[PDB]
Amino acid sequence: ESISTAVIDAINSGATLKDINAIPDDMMDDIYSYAYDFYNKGRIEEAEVFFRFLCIYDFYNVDYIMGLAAIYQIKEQFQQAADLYAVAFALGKNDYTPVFHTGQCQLRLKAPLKAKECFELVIQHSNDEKLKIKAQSYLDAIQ
Amino acid sequence: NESISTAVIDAINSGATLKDINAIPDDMMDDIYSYAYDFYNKGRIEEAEVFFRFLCIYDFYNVDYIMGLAAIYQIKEQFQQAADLYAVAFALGKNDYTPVFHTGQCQLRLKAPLKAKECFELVIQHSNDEKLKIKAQSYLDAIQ
Repeated sequence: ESISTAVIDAINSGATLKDINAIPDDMMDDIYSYAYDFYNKGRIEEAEVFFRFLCIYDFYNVDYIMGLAAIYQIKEQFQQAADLYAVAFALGKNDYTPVFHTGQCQLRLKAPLKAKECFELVIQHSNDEKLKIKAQSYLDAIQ
Repeated sequence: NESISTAVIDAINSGATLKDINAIPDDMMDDIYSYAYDFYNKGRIEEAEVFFRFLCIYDFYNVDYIMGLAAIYQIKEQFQQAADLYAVAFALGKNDYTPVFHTGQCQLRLKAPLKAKECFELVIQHSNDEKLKIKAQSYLDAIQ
């Protein structure tokens, strides 16, 4: 019943609401398209309600969590953004983008220490060029 | 163990929300809805649209809101959006397939005959609303 109940269950139950309600994949893909669409267009308030809905209906989806964490970061909700970034990362660990962003966040949360901890790790592990350049400047600019 | 889901939900739950701070009184919420709705029935679309979007932002998990907006998009022929929102309704819905039927209508006008096909099918397969399936079938046999 009332969407919170559905959530507590799905948690305990270990599967996503997306599965539980058996929603098509072509549906969650059209919803993510729209969500993103807002996001790019800058509309953070609209983009957030879709990314929140997607994160609820599929708490395992990296693409979704990243979407929402971007949003939290934009609105300077740094801790939340970090929390979501961590998950995104555990859910991947092949991927280093959320590691960078965590760094950024640690910074704005006046924790310079942890901040560089993440940045060094990007450079070291990400094959992503554009991403090592960034990670490096933050490391140089911090000193 | 996979308290991944717990973290995601706990992080999402840290922020306040319009509905969550309890600043708007219940009767006002009702009145805004009835006006939004009422505006819809009298063909005052532009306004109807603005209020339903508000309603969807105030509570995106309330199906009557998502449908209202969805239905507005459909009437305005913004079929892909109508589709996007009926998808949400469908997901919030408890076994209701009305959104799915409407998705089908939309896909049809969006030149995806093949998607249309599976919605209608999907209806017939799982819905009870008889009146509904009777249209889902009419649509099915018309595309062929």
